[PDB]
Amino acid sequence: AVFYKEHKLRNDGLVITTNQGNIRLQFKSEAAIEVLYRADSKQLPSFALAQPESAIKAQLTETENHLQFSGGTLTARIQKRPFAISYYRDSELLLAEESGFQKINFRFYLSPGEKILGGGQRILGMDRRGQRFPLYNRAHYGYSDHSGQMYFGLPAIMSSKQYILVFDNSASGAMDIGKTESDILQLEAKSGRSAYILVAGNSYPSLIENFTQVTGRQPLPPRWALGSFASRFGYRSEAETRATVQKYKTEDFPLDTIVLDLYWFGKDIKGHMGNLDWDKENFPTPLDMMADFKQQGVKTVLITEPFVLTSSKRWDDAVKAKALAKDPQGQPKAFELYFGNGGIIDVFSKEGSRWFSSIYKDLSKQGVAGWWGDLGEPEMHPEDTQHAIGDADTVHNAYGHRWAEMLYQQQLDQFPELRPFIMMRAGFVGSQRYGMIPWTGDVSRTWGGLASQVELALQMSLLGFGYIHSDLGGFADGETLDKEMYIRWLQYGVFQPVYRPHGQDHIPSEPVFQDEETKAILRPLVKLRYRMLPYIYTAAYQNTLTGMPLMRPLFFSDEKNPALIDNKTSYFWGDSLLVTPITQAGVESVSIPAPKGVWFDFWKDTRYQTDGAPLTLPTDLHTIPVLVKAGAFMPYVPAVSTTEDYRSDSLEIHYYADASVPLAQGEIFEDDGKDPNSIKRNQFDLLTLQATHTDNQLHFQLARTGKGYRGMPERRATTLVIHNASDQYQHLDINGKTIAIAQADCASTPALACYDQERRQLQLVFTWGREALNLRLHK
Ligand SMILES: *[C@@H]1[C@@H](N)[C@H](CO)[C@@H](O)[C@H](O)[C@H]1O
Repeated sequence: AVFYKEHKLRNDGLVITTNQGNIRLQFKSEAAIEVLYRADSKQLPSFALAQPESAIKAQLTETENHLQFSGGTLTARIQKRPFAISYYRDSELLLAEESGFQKINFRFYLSPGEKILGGGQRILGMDRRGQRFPLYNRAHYGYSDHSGQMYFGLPAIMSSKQYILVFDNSASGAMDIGKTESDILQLEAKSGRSAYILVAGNSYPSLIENFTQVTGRQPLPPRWALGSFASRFGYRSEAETRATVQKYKTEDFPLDTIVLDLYWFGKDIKGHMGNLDWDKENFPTPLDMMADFKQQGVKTVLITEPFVLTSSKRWDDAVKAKALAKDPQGQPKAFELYFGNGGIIDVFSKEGSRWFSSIYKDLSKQGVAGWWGDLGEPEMHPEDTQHAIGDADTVHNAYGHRWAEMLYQQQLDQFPELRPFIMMRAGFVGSQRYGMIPWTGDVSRTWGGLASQVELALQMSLLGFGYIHSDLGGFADGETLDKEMYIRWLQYGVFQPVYRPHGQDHIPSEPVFQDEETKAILRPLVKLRYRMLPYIYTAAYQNTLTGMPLMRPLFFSDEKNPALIDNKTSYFWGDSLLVTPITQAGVESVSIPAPKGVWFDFWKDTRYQTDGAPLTLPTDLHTIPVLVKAGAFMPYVPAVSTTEDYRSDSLEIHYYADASVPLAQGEIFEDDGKDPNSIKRNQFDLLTLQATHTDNQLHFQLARTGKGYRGMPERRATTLVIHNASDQYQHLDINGKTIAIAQADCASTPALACYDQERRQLQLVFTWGREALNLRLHK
């Protein structure tokens, strides 16, 4: 039995005393509240909150039976007897405690019909209601089509009632989403912080904006993160690494970054981890190697791990420095990993952080451009291991998160004018604020492994991680390449956040090591990825601004149709492309559940209209099915080998016209690709395009804002291609100057305006300078 006794307001926070102790409620924004039970006791701080100390001004009202604590949009309604808190946005009940706070236990009611996304990486179905699973980051080597527990869990859910609930607790725990008791959501942990955070929104985009406002917004990654990565487990030598960079050049595939797995520090998988320094028998001139790659516009990224083995060169030093987690006796804790006997660097301590950070600094001075942190679950984490702030089981799910923070802060301190690249397997809610770019681990080389990636990506995207991606082509096991699967995976790759084929090196992961047919298929697609950089980089910009994920679920298309939540087969890549990956062999056609409206075949320009019924498209080996939304502006630049050469002096923009879309907007975000302060300081060039489409006219208004940046082109040569253009436009005005529209020979003359009757495309070619430009087509 729990009941209200009294309350106090203190520095904008409500402190309630029950018969069981104190509860502290603080609004972290108008739409988000932190609820801390056992508020009187000492416990671990928040990990989920970007500004854990903030408490914005709320209003408090009291009645006989209730308190009401209310920000702008979110209200907490506190029933006195029995004690229970429930949460309202407007007057809509979002979530109600059942027995609430009970070794740490939170129980809430679930509503009938309520669908619950969440839990981070699981392969269970998009709606996790009916499931129970651990909150314990753990490897799932070789997974395919099912997992209740893998590398990067999140103690958070997103409901069809448009709230996000975070269990702000780092410890070994569990989530029971109406499994044991059909109407009960239960959150449990062995130890750690007894708090939860509730965030509300009026739409899924606004909920996500509100969530990232309080948990952290991802800083814009360097533009090179959107390029082509060469990766395998693993390049065995400098000569092999150099030969791979060379193979990209001689096979004419784009390449931005090469990634070195654990052989850079020793010739065997076992026994060297912790060396954190070059194996000179196999990498004899690594500074020359990295400099030579930089001359070709290619970055070098190295793997690191949490573990220092007793057989490694840095064991004695790590012990001397007190850098490793300890046992209860105060000795360094050593335990038997696959790699040999070793300890774990205590990133929660001053000593471990300073020691590890010094190593990163040194290697980064040598030329390393970015960092890969593998095994941060931590993959092995014995229970008696003691960290500076608590035991292994208490801190487990925040280890990777703190490791990202340490490395992020380090990289900002060393290179304040560059954007850190930090790729890691395990984190916590909020890790995106340290730039964490996660991948879905050691996926099997099976169609099932591919078929799960959209579900995983959407689940992580929705709760903060825009750059979630997979090892393209698959990672684990296999004896010979499954060519069709590989092709499908690298096709899908183009339309998901990071283009990083990677796998165990008994089968080649890089597209340049494939047969002639595979390359003929993939080469134009990897170039397409580069041609599309203005589209992808603009979605990245919007992710930094608002948390809007790059991949969006089909359910965003109609928020009143909760049945769409189950879809894990078609997704939006940015605003305009509906993508349906092919995830089994031999598929001859697909049924695409396109939202009602007008849609075009990206590859063939075919126009489809639908009032609700799915569209059936045939498949081919060369592409995967992609539809463009009517009203899309699709921006392209010419293909480059590396983003170091990126220019937008030449722009090509495809507008998909249909009378059903009388107003359309597009934007292109351009900056120097590298300045971490470009957004904050307005050192960018934001191009805007507006189309107004009426019965007799099609009008485009073009403009630029921002203060620009060094090297920004003043005038861009622009080709605007209008798809599904009326054959009845007779003239064009460009800023009031009338230009005749040619009706022949458009591909074969330097025409300023020409209509291609066979393709229904109207091409305009002009100069887009700094002043506003209006293009008016008239019947
Ligand atoms: C971690 C390890 N299992 C591999 C060896 O370092 C990597 O190649 C893999 O991508 C990671 O998940």
